[PDB]
Amino acid sequence: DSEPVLKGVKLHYT
Amino acid sequence: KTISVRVTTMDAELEFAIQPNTTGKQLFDQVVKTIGLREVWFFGLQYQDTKGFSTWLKLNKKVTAQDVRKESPLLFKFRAKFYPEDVSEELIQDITQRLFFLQVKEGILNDDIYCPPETAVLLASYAVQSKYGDFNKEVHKSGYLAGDKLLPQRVLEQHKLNKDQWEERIQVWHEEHRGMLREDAVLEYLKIAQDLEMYGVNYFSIKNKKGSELWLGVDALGLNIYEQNDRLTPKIGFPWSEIRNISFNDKKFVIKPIDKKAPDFVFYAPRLRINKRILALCMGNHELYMRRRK
Repeated sequence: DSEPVLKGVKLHYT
Repeated sequence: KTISVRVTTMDAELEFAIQPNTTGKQLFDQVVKTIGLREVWFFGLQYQDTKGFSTWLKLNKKVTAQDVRKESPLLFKFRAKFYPEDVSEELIQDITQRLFFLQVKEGILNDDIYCPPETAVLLASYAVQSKYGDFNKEVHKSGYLAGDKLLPQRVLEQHKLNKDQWEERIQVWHEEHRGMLREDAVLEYLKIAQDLEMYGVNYFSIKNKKGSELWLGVDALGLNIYEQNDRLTPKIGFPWSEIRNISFNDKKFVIKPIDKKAPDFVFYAPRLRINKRILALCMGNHELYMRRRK
């Protein structure tokens, strides 16, 4: 029910 | 309430909104589902205490119920908490391998994990192969490593070698690795790193029953006691098989050897919560150790 909600993401490839 | 939280892996940053009743398990599960990690038993969520200690979130408790330092956003580091006994046999997913590689390489390059110069040059060459692929001369010309952080500062400081000399030493090995796939360079790195004395050891400042300063190490194989100025060579070694029992109460910790004749080893931590964290790591490592032998 109260699962965290994703709001932003940064992916570092290299 | 809706609380802002950031979880940083070695190569991703995740911003979440949680609620006061959100559990560490629910945050952990969302992290591992987002990045595709299945070998979750090695990992945990690290944070800074209200008094500035690095500890691990309890997944069976509320996030706000633990004494995470009161800031917005809340800052967590998704990191390996337990290390395998053999990276080759135990790190099967490529993402697991890469997260261990990055975390270990970070600790080597920041001098947290001691590494002698010859090993550091060799480790750097596998990291180079992992980043650049095969050394190609149409692609990699002199100075191609000038922007890479490749060696620990302690190695640089000893040694009178200039940057170009270090980069040529690393380049020699880089040429030797021609044909090696990038995931194999990562695993080759970890095979060398896992032999280092400080690899995978959780150190805690502790004191003798006389008050003398020492270090405790907790790792996958048991506990070690170190002199104050030598974290490489254990003074006393307590593998699980040689421990009759371990106990803590408040700040006092007692290791009883499997041999009554052998004396108890008594030490003191600075705070009760340090002893709880030592024991949390003993129980987790002992548990994974037994699981590997089923």
